[PDB]
Amino acid sequence: MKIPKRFRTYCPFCKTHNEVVVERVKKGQASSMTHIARQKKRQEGIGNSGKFSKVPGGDKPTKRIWLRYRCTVCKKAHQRPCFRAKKFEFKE
Amino acid sequence: TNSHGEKRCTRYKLQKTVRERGISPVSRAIQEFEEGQMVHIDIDPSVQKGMPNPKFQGSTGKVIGQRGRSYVLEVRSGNAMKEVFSLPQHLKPQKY
Amino acid sequence: MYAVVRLRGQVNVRYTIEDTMKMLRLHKVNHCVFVPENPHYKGMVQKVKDYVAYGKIDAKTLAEVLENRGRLEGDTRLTEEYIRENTDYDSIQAFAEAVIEGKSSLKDIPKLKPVFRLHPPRKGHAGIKRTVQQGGVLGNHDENINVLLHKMR
Amino acid sequence: KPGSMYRNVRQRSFTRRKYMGGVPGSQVIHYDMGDKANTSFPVKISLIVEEKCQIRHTALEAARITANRHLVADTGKMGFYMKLRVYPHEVIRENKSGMRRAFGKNVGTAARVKPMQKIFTVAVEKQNFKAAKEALWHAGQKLPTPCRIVVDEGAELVQ
Amino acid sequence: MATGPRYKVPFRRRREGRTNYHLRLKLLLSRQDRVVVRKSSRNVQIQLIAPTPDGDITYSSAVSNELAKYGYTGATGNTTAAYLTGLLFGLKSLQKGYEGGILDIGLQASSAGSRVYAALKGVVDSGFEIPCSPEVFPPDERIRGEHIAGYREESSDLPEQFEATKEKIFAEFS
RNA sequence: UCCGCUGGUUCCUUCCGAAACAUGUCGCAGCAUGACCUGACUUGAGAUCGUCGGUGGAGUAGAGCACUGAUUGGCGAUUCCGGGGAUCCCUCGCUCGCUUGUCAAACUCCAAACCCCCCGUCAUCCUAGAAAGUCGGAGUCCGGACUGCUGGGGUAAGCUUGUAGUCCGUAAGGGAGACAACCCAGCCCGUGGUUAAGGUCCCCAAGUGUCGACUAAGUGUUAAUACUAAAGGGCGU
RNA sequence: UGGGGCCCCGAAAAUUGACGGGGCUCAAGUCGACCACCGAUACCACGGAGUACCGCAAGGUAAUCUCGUAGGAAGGCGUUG
RNA sequence: CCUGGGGCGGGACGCCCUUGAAAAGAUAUCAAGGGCGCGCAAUGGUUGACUCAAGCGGGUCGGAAACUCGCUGAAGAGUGCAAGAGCAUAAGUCAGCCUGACGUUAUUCAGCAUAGCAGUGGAUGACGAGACGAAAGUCGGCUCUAGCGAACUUUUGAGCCUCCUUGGUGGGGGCCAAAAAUGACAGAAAAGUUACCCCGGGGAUAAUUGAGUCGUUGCCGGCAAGAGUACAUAUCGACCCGGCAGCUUGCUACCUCGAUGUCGGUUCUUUCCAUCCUGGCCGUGCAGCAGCGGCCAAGGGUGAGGUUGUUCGCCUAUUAAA
RNA sequence: GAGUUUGGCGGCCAUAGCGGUAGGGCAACUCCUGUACCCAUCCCGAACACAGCAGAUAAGCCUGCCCGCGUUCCUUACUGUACUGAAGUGUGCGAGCCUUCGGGAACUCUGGAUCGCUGCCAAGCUCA
Ligand SMILES: [K+]
Ligand SMILES: [K+]
Ligand SMILES: [Mg+2]
Ligand SMILES: [Mg+2]
Ligand SMILES: [Mg+2]
Ligand SMILES: [Mg+2]
Ligand SMILES: [Mg+2]
Ligand SMILES: [Mg+2]
Ligand SMILES: [Mg+2]
Ligand SMILES: [Mg+2]
Ligand SMILES: [Mg+2]
Ligand SMILES: [Mg+2]
Ligand SMILES: [Zn+2]
Repeated sequence: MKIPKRFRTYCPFCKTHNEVVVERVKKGQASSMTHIARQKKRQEGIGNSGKFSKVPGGDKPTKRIWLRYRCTVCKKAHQRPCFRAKKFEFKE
Repeated sequence: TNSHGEKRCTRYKLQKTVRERGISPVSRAIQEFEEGQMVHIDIDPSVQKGMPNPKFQGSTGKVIGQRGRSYVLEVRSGNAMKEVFSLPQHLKPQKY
Repeated sequence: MYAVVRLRGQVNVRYTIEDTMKMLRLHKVNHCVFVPENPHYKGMVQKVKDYVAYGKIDAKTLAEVLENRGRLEGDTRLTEEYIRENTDYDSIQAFAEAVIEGKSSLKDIPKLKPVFRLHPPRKGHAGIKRTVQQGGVLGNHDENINVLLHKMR
Repeated sequence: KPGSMYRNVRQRSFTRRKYMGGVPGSQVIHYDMGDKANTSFPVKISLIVEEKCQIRHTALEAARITANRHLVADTGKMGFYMKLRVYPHEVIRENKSGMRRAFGKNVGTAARVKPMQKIFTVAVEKQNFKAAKEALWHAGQKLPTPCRIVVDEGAELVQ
Repeated sequence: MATGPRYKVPFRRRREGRTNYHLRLKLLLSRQDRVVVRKSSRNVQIQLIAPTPDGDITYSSAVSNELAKYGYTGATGNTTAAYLTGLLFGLKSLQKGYEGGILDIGLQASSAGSRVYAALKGVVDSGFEIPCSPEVFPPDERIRGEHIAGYREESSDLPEQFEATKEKIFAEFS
């Protein structure tokens, strides 16, 4: 499915309808200084690690298209609950 | 297997007679009920908005308020008192 | 005036028919009540037609039932002296005739019980597995309720 | 497979063939016998069943064959008119494991008939009334119900 | 064309082709009196109609025939007559006490500068509150009757007599 | 040790008295929450197990073919789409109608009886406390049966799985030979009386009862019944 | 010829056995009706016990109180100190 | 885990529609028909303008296959995809303008009747901004009901709060929302084998006997289609229809799992009759001999051997019959 | 002030629909006449829109009638039939069915009716 790259919608911050650009959200790398990373390193020893020796699960048949809507005026983005599509493109 | 949707077993409940299919009489959509009035719930299948559950079809509710276009009814369901919201298209005054 | 006498007991009866019996004050067999002829009581009696015998009662039968089985609070037996003290009628026959004519009420006897607990029928009844129209005792006896009421005195 | 299996009516109808799969075709070929373009037959006798039963298409075909043979032999090829009034609409099924998933497969069709319902009607001349009566008696021997013959038209023409 | 028991015949007003029940439903949900403006080929007519379970009730009514007593001799079936009838309807409704409504043109096409919108402008200019957008109104000159310049010299008197009828109609409700 | 699995768990009377069901659960021999039982308190005026009438919901039974599909011939036409041995020289299956014959869980032009909500009414209960609320204690989530629903499935089953009522479970006593649940009957103790169901030839209390017929087979002498043989035939009567 | 009642044929099982048994034939069977009687702890009457609620008490009311498994609630008996 | 034992098969293990379901509601099964784990910046919103399917007639190798005209046509079309429901001056088709397929938030329904239970989903509102439109209105996607997921964790968005005496930096912790999945779908990170097996229980649940049933099995009957050089019925007995027995195999799960000792044979006793012989009969397509068919009859008899554990069956030679 | 004709908006939504037949317009409506204009055609002033002197009741509309199909209501027969609530020591080998009291069709048939009824307003008119 296609969505326009730019369309006019509501900005929650400026509280008006402005043009907004849609940007796909990329998942970031997990920090090594978060409390869960420190806990994993602390629970690392001899033997089973508990939840830190779990193997990651499966995947749903289609993931949601993680989109972020940045207002062109205030340059602030907001993200809304998103649809679930096999193939996603931007309408240009 | 068998589902648990709202429209469960609604083939004839939410069906219209042959010569009442189409646009319903519009007078039923602009009727006003007073507080405490007894109204029947006779769902109009063509009006797909503001329709109470088909479980309350055939029940008489008491008007207890208004929530915009819709009316708030106190409708008895078994031994409980349920608050049912209905557009006047699905409602009908009781006649004494 | 209906005469309603219960002839079948309470085991294996639907709760709706049994509750109708209780609203007629017929909790036990051989118990009799007298109710007016309005459609409410008519439908109630039609509801319990398979457990009672009913019909129109005459003044003589009402007089005998009042004298032999009328009771007051504390289980006292109705008498003529109490009737003359608490009613404008001299005797019980005149009171029963007034009640049948509708110009008096059994509630016009102070402390009188609305239930008449009758004796079992002498020489038996026609049977509680058939209706009156089938040769049994159940159901509508019409004016012939007085025969059964006479044999239950 | 005896007719006593699918004989009693204990169930609802099973006739909507778009919700089922694979019904064997009926054995009964014709439903009108004799002279089909004649209506001025004065005597008209019919065979009525007297119990509520299901008649399989093979039983209907057997009864039709025997009655038609008797009529053609006695009254001639066009001395009678014979009508099989009922069509086998019910689908018979059988469970062919045990009682698990026991909903059966379709094995045939049957006609669900009511008491006093006409099965066969025969129209003949006055002189062939007893022959038609005899033929319908033989037809009823092939059916899973007790039957009786009744005269519908021309009762005064026989006695 | 009732073919049989399963045939559905429309409502009588729909069979006659005189009402749109979808539009009527949309207009009744206002719970406001409808300003019903209808026009025939020879004159224009305005009504104030409120709904009842027994049928519509009319509160006020102005027709083009009423203008002729105020000093109008032009055609009753053009823009000047429609505007004047709208003005009279609005003034009369204000006299009665009713002062609000919504425009009900029914099946009539919505065209800028139409007679319906001239009647609407006449209603607006009398103080009778009714929602609208000014871009659908006719130009003031053609409400005065500048189309008289088309073929007819006798029609050339329409502006001054339109002004005279307007002032008299104001005076009647002044 | 632990176990959701097995066995046991000790005095009396009195008041009340279930559930063998739903949802979730590595849940299915368990548990939680709720329904249902029990105790107490608060509150303070109604409630509805039943009737009758009325305003409403009906889409089941039955019925019917008007829709969706099936289904049987006859008759009339599609100079149309096509089966048979150069002017497609002429033969004709389906298709569409008017009559005939049949149907439907998942068809409906129709359409009950039950039933459900609400209003009034009578009736019953209720200030010796309605409806409502709060809190304490649970058991229970192996059920079974009869009578209906042609309940569904099944060749059927004292089969399996539903539903309404009522029972056994937990129900004595009376009666059916005996009989968990079939009939009378719900039962504090004692005495007297009269009945119920059922019975009255003896066993065995009460009829070798009455009237009118039938049966010749010891047929039968068997309400319900898991405890009772059919189609077919008989110038038996 | 048709419609009916009862009976007969159709009708074969394993220890000796089942209308409950004896037996029964214008019946002691079946059908249609009827009469009288017997027969419960039901119902009625009397007397008694308990219970619920009310009542300062005395006592009053109970046709609408008296079966009961799981189980809740109340009051008592007993053992040793 | 469910399961007409278990296992194999399957998923009735999450969601949605029709029937079952008995005209309120509820209602089970490895009940029946099934479907869904999506697709779509248009296949969405609004306004305007139109009306669909299919027939009939007219129109040039534009064929009874195109496109166009007229008539009929409440829908026999279309509306993305199951089923059911809804819709015609439209909820359909085309076109103009658009992005409401909007941020925040409250209730009540229904999943989960009555009657507690979650993530959710769906109706009605509020706040704030808009699109279309004269306005009324409509729009919280695609007519309504499927297309989905807790806690913890990470990452992302906006602005804030906070980190142990105080201020600052780097790095952490938190609040609200979005994304990533647990389909055994109210969420364990999870392969077998045991006949070497053990323990606790269960007739709550199977192998076996018993009970029920009788599809199947064995044995019959009704009607007689016909065959029988003719002749249904000496003999055979089609199609369909109705049974009996419980001696085959199934079905079922009522009894028994704190054990009712398996198959076959042997020994000994007994019963049934649907009779193989022996006795008595009837028919014959019965000359006699001997058959074939049937009826009565259960007193007596019904044996010996080869193979095979066999039951059963085959074979051998006797025999009144074996 | 009562009624009528016409017009507008409606209610119930076929008793109103489909079809046939005969009458009317003085006002009103309408068909109808044009396209300077506002507004319009995926082309077309056909529509919509505007401006309208004539012609016309042939249409729409109105009034009368017709039972022809459709619908709705009544009537007679079917029939108190089908079905069904309650109860039953009534009954069947069985699938089942019956009796009593209470409810009660559908279809078809005989004969009729039904070719809308109706609310608000306005305007022409017909008055004592
Ligand atoms: K049809
Ligand atoms: K099994
Ligand atoms: Mg437990
Ligand atoms: Mg039916
Ligand atoms: Mg019982
Ligand atoms: Mg127990
Ligand atoms: Mg009990
Ligand atoms: Mg007992
Ligand atoms: Mg106890
Ligand atoms: Mg398992
Ligand atoms: Mg080894
Ligand atoms: Mg062990
Ligand atoms: Zn912004």
